[PDB]
Amino acid sequence: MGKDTIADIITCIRNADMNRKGTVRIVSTNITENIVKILLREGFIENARKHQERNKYFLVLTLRHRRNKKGPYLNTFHLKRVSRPGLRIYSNYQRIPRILGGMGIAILSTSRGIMTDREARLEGIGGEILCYIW
Amino acid sequence: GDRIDYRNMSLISRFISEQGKILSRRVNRLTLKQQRLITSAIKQARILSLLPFLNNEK
Amino acid sequence: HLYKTSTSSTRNGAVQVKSNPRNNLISGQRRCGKGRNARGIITARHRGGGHKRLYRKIDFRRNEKDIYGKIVTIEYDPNRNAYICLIHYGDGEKRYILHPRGAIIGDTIVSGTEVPIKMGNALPLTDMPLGTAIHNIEITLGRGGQLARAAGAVAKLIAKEGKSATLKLPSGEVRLISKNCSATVGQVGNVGVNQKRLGRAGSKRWLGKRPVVRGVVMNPVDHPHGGGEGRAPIGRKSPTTPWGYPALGRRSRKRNKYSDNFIIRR
Amino acid sequence: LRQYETMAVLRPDMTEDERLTLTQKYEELLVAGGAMYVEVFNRGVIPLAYSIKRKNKAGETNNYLDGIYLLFTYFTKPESISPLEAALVTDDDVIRSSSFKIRKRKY
Amino acid sequence: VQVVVDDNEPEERLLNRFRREVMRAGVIQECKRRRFFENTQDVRKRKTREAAK
Amino acid sequence: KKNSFISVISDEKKEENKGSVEFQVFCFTNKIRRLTLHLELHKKDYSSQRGLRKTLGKRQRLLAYLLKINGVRYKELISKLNIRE
RNA sequence: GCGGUGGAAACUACCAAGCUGGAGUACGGUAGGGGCAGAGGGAAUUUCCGGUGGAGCGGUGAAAUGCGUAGAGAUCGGAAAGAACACCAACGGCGAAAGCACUCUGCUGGGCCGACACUGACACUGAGAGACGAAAGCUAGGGGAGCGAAUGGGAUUAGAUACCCCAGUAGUCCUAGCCGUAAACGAUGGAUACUAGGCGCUGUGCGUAUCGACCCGUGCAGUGUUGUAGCUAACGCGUUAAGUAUCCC
Repeated sequence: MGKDTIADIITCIRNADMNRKGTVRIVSTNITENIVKILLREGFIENARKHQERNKYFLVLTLRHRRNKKGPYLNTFHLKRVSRPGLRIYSNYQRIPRILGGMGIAILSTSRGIMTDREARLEGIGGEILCYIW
Repeated sequence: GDRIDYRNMSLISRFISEQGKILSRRVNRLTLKQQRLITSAIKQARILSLLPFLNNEK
Repeated sequence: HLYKTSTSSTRNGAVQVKSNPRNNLISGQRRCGKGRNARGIITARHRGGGHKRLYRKIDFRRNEKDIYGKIVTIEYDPNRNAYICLIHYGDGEKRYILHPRGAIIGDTIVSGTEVPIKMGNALPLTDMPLGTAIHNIEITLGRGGQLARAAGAVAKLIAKEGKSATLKLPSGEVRLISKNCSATVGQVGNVGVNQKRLGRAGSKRWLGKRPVVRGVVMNPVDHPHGGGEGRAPIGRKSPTTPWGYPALGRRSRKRNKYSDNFIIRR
Repeated sequence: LRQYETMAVLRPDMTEDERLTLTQKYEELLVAGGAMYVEVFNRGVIPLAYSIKRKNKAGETNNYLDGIYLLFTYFTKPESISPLEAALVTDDDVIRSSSFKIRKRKY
Repeated sequence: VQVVVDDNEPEERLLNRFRREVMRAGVIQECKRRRFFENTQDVRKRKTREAAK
Repeated sequence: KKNSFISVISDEKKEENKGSVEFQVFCFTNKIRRLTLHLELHKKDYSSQRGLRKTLGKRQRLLAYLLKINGVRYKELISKLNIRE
């Protein structure tokens, strides 16, 4: 099926950090490769590379965990989509969300490219809010 | 090892106990794949009266 | 109805809906009865009139033997309701025979000893496995009587019986008749054909027989019972002439007595 | 055409030579239409568990105790399978005529 | 469905205990009463489920 | 059987194998016209009705797909198999 | 907020040309009470007839109604008929649900695996709508062994127009049409992607040549688990979750 490939990556990373795994393999698409790029520039993951299973192109996604405790603290506590297919959210320059007061950011696809919460405010542009990471 | 062959009276009479009732899972040592296929060979061999339905022990 | 070709039922509109026949005939008829319930001196047993009759036809015993057939088309005959077709033996003997069930397309149809059992023609019971479906048995070795009413004409058997006697008549219980007899081996005549309802008489009842109901209608002479303001002394023996409707029982013999056995009476 | 094996549950009335003539009447039925035969296995006179068709519209003192069993492994047309079992049951012999579909090739 | 007394010798011993294992009152107490139709496939298979493991 | 599956792939023209919107529909129409002729004799059947509504529903998705690509291969198809429209 | 103009173009959408993991199909095999139709097989029950033979049988917590010396039951031989079909049956299997099991033939549906070959997203869900519906019940025509609403007796009881006993009609069975309801219950709608593990089915690959009952994998469907995290009011569920998410009713 795959109704939204932008929504299954959010589910594949969220369930992977809860049961502490090293590498996850998600589907290869240009828009999803743009989300993993602005994830490592802020520092939410290690790095991203290209891979291939059986004629199908997949993307390597290595996660990062903190120090050892009873249950080691995770990088991303919650991952959720705002612009769900069938409920498309659109915002301007003033309606841009302030996630956690500056600690967490919200990644949005703008007209100039792919900007974050701080990057879209400095350019003076808005668009479709994909998801919010914290 | 013949499961489909109903014409072998000497082999299938070892499967059937002293009674005309068909064997259980504990005896003969056969799985559910070998079963049902052998019971269909017994049910067929019974109409030909090689193996009786209600076999009298004596 | 439970089978194909459901019986047509005239919807409401004006009590009932009569009709007006129109067909043709091709020989195979003498004149049939045309004098109404009489005797030449005394009518006897009232109830019986109305025109619309005639057309008799024959063919019952069937003396032919190992001869193939080919049922041409179907056909209906007055009085008895169960078709009669017209068949067509291999040679070319114009007959009728009681229309079995699945045919019309000719089929097999054949009589004589040692023939394909199904619904052909005559076939001596002497050569019959069980006989779960016969047709019209005969009291003797030459006649063609008994249940001739193809429709519902049933009479099972008892597999294989000796002494040359079996047959399992319907409401007539079971009896013993010669085994050296033969039948159509059909035991079919359509049940839905008689399942239909008359309607409201007039142009469906009288056209076959006079009123079937009489009633007390008083008059101690006109009928053994009667009289009174309106009510009738029913139950107090009121049958037309010493009859006795409360069962009683009849048919008494000693030598040529009934050879039927079992005969349950609830 | 398909491979068939009809086992005629032969009634103890017909003898050894009378079963072999029915195998020759079998040849004039199928081979005379673009078919063939393999072989015949005669099991012998083996007694019944229950006396079937002891008497069906016959005399009171008659019991069918014994019985012979034989399977005809052949090759015939799929349309000539129904009038085959009907041509067998019409005779005063044979209790049951059951047709089987075989996938295994018998030598 | 009978019993074996195929052994010879003029012995007076019963040997009716040999068939009282397979046949017994078991095949007659499972029968001869009234069938439940649905509770025979439900209740009789529910008690054998918990007694298995 | 195998005769009805080998004739459908060689009669109509399209350079590919069984994977074609032209070969798949005549394979389904051959399964519908023989199943409706089965329902004339076996009118007492209930389980073969769900297999008739499935194959009719699978054909309606393939015929609606051919209307979206080009109307040249669609008009030459529906007139050869003799269906409505 | 609406409209218009000049731009930006990632995403959604439109158009064109594709790709393939979706879905579908073909090739070759496997299992199954899937369904419909037509046959045929065995035990038993009931009934009819005859033989033998005796006064009891049947039934209950006790009894009685009932069947018995115009002689049952029991027993043996034969016939007729209807229904369901032991064992195998299994924590089994198949089906959308309901539901479906003795054997055989004829027509027919779905699911799954495997080297692959091909299309190419042709997808998912889905108000209305259409179709299927355990049993009971209804219409017409058949059939009717047993069971058994009703109903009739015996008994129990303070009373029982119940439970229990002896009988017994509709019905239960078949064809056709109709009614469409059930703790129609896993009471957890369908479809897809992810998330610790330990034991039980069916296909297929492989394992000194498979020397063996078997050993090591890899798929479908299916139980239980002191089942973990998590979820839950709790009970409990637990990758066939009421776990984490998406699509739609």
